[PDB]
Amino acid sequence: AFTLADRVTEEMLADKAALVVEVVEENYHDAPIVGIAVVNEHGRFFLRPETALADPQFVAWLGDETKKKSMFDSKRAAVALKWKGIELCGVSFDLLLAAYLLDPAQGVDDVAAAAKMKQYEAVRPDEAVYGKGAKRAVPDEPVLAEHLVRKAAAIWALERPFLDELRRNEQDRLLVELEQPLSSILAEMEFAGVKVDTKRLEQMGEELAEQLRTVEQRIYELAGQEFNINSPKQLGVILFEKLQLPVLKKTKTGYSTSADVLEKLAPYHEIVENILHYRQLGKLQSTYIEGLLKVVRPDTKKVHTIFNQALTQTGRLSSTEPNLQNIPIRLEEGRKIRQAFVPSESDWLIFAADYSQIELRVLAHIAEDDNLMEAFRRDLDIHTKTAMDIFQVSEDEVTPNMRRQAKAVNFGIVYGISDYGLAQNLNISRKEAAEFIERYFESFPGVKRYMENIVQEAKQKGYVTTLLHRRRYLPDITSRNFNVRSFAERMAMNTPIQGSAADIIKKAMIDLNARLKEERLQARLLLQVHDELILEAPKEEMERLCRLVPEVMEQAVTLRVPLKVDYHYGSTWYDAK
DNA sequence: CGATCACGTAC
DNA sequence: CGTACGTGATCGC
Repeated sequence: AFTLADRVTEEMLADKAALVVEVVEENYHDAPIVGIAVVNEHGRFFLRPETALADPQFVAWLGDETKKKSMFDSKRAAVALKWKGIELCGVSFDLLLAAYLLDPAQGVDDVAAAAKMKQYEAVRPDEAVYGKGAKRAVPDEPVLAEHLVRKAAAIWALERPFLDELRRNEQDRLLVELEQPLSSILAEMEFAGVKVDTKRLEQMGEELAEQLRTVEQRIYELAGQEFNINSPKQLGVILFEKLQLPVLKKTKTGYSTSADVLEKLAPYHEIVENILHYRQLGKLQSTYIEGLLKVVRPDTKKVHTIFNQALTQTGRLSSTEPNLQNIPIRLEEGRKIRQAFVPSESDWLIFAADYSQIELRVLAHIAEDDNLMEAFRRDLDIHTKTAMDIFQVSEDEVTPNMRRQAKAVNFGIVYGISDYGLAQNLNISRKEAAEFIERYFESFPGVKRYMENIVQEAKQKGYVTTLLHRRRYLPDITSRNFNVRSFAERMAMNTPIQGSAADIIKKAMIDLNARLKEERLQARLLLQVHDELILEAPKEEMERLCRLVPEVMEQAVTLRVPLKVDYHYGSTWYDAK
């Protein structure tokens, strides 16, 4: 049982508590707080938010760093409280992050899933209480209050066994000194938001909508008929039945119309290039023009992404609503989308700094490959150097195509090399791709040793680890199905690389946030895109940031090879190039 | 109205 | 061949 409290009392403000500040809306930016639960040595309390969040003593308790709180997904509460002008401090245990570190593959997304890991089931899943999708609703106060108190009581009960296992895993510091501080930095980034030049976005959509109608009309002529070009089904009928184009790849229901397939068909018919062009144009229009405009706040013209810190199997962040980690950059036409991301104050600028080849640098370090490490110590172009080695030529004799093929091998090596997936990438045979890989491993025998050893370790221990002791369990490493076992071996190879690079940029972010405060700079972190950080800052801070940000990022850890950071700034994200 | 499947964008 | 997220179509409810 529990107290359904009319008033905040002093015994609710003990210096250690499990705290529930319930935000049911999936997107928590400026969202309602539907209820509060406090469990401490003195009892269990449910508070209505309109009462508690107006009580100065409760608010002061929330903001007191010395009053320690155990929570689940504290960034959600912190951000929702930021939008009410209320500061949340003292969060010393985040059960979501603790569960994520212990085993990211559980998909732990609510208190009940984490509690099940320790045989605790006296709490319902959020989806049972709130329902799903259309039927999603906040239940009446008695049902609501019991749920929130059960969650807090679960958090209260679960802190000790989770911290105990984290210690056994040598992951206690990972939680307390990396993920939990990073959660506060992400809350600040999300709350700040990124300012969007919506008028520029709208005028892009207007010229895109002109060009879409042009290509669209040309497509119907060359097809001799109108059809929904966006349907892979109808399009496959125009292409592979009406126009008789060769079927180079079947899907499961019909024929593949992926861009890769369409590349090969363009010589046979003028329609294919137009469908390609229609597809690129339509991708920008629907996902990056219309998509972005839908999530801009009309008052501030900012987008406030949500960084999912407890989701990827490797330790990377993900970004939602909008995803700001996949804004186009490769093709110029899509890169112009970044012109719409602008500083949020006048006479400020966008500063962007990115690690140069952090994954291959991490690989050099963990493999202790003499050749690969020397290449980075010489700051060589790694793709050209790999081509020189694989194809046994001097630098002068590396052709553009050789470099392109060596680059693809370098990507495969990072992702988990296999004869078949490189062959696919390079449009070559499997025996040919196997010869490339064999020649890579002859040139980098330390990388070969590392790939063999880490697979054997994943089989022996049941998991692989990263630099800062993140882990990923790989039960499929022992499967007797070749496809399933191979994916697990590739994950054994890739996760220490991708995950270690994630560890490093997360530590950089923490170190950078500390340095910016020490230096009293107004510069603020806005975004992280896996190996780059995006800031905005007064124009008068650029020269100091040119020195400060790359140094903090490069010194975040010490590897057997240097870390190298490139950096640029400009009046928009596009210009920060 | 979910939910699957293709597809495409980033790193 | 790694890791994500969003959009559109399409099916069956």
